[PDB]
Amino acid sequence: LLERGYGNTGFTDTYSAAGIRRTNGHISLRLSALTDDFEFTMHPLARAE
Amino acid sequence: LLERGYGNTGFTDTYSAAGIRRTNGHISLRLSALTDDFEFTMHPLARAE
Amino acid sequence: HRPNAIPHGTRRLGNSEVLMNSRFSKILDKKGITKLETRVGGRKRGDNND
Amino acid sequence: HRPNAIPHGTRRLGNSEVLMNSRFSKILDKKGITKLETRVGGRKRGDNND
Amino acid sequence: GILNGDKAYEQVEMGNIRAYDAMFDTSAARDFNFVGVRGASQQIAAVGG
Amino acid sequence: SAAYNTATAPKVPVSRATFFQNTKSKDFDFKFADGADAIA
Amino acid sequence: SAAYNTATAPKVPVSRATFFQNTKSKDFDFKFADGADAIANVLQQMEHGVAQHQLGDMNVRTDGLATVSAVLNGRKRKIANQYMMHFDLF
Repeated sequence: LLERGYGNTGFTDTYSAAGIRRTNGHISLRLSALTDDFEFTMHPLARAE
Repeated sequence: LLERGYGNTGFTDTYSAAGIRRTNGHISLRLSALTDDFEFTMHPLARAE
Repeated sequence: HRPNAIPHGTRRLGNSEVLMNSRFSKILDKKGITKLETRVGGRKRGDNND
Repeated sequence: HRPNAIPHGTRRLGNSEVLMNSRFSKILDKKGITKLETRVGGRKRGDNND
Repeated sequence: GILNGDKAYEQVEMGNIRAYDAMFDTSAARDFNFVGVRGASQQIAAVGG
Repeated sequence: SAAYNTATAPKVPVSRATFFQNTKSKDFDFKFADGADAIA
Repeated sequence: SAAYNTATAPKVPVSRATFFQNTKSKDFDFKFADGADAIANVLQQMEHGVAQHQLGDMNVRTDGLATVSAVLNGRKRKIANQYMMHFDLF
């Protein structure tokens, strides 16, 4: 297990709005690869006529 | 020409519904690469005014 | 490029025809291609001997 | 493939589960992976000496 | 003619239905028939070989 | 009617557009010229 | 009311659909069977021709921790995502 930190970067604890702008590629690019138009093609509620 | 078969896999002749679920990547992934929103930008029926 | 031609075809296959072959060949786990390997597959008769 | 399994899972993870790992690992600038490198990281005691 | 990529008709899964094309109901379709799903399934499966 | 049926659940309604592509452009409408004469 | 406020601009109106995915298929409408009797309901669900949970979606026969699963299929890039639901048998 490896720990995260601000090693040799000028980064400090900013606010959420300024930080998310600063975290450009790690949020925008990661989220694009983790998402589609997900839908449920299965069904848990089946009854015969 | 190479022939297909169930070599060293547990697969046998199943039904279409169970088989298509079993053929996961070879149908879903192949079909995604072979498809766009095709349309005809050509025209066979041209007359002058 | 993959040799995928249309016999008695009218147009030369353009970039949008070989882009279809390129998309199809880059499927996950190489599910769109047939592999090739270089390996001993016979025995040529040695020259000047049996 | 990345070993990403679901403990107490019901189905075996199919091609559409490892396609998610493949998309996520090919981010720009390798932002989706943790790197590995081969380098001196210790000193094994030599055999038959100290 | 050409199959579709805009819809996930290959991921629909229903319990205890043995045929793939028995999952689908074309009674209300005005442009589609009972032989149009059998033909579609034969092209769906041929993609995977 | 002399044949015994088995109970089953309702199925997913599908149309042609579920499986097959419409190969008509919705962006470019090609227009046509008038005329009802055959020599014309 | 004894608290001093600060002026600010109007903000972007957002709803749930701005951030969260709707996991309901707009292409495949699963239909349902009629019935308002409870004894009839037991007979409808017990028909061998239907299944509520598929057998591959049930890890029921375990020494505790029976799970029942579901799969979310992305219809654009064809990636899936498996979800579980844990029951106790202790």
